Amino acid sequence: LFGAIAGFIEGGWTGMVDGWYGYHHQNEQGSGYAADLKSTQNAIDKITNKVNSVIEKMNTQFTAVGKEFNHLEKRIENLNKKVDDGFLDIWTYNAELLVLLENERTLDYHDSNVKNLYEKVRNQLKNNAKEIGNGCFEFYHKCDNTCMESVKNGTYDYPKYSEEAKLNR
Amino acid sequence: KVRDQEGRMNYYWTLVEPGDKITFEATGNLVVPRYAFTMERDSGIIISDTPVH
Repeated sequence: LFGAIAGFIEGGWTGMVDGWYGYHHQNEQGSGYAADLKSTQNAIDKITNKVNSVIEKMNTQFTAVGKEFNHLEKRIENLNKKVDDGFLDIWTYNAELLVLLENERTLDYHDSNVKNLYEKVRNQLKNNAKEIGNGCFEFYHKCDNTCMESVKNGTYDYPKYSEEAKLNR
Repeated sequence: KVRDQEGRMNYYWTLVEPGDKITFEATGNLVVPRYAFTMERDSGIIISDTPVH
């Protein structure tokens, strides 16, 4: 558990309907939401591969389960019943445990994605921004939509705004 | 007495391979075949009341 979903980020955004993770920006030009495309696409691909791995690993051949025995073959009938009951119990156990473990893994993966996005933004902004605490960064320098697109993409220019941020800090 | 019968009738079956022959001999008490079934094996028997569509 990486401590972001229900951690320093206290809740989800219902207004963000276009992706799993992302950003909410507030500048003079206006507020808005925008999902991070790279992380969301990677997560979708990986989860799709997980679901496909679960599904297309449970292929079997043609089998007839029911067999019928007369009253002088009660032992063979009981043996058949034991075989079917054992297989049933084993497969029920496997299915339940698989779902239970993979659900934890998926939730932890989403926590890790949110945490990694937050840390990536933090490590590019450096001291040009102040960490409020709710997963939010307040800029020391006024910066427009080009700035926000750069920080979303991963191409933020620290030296371009370093001198401006030093005065306001 | 079941089905108003005091005697019985045992039913037997066998499979005859290609090029093989089945021979019947009897002084009595024989219920002879009249129709035989040519079959090529191979997928189960399901007991259900469900209609077939």
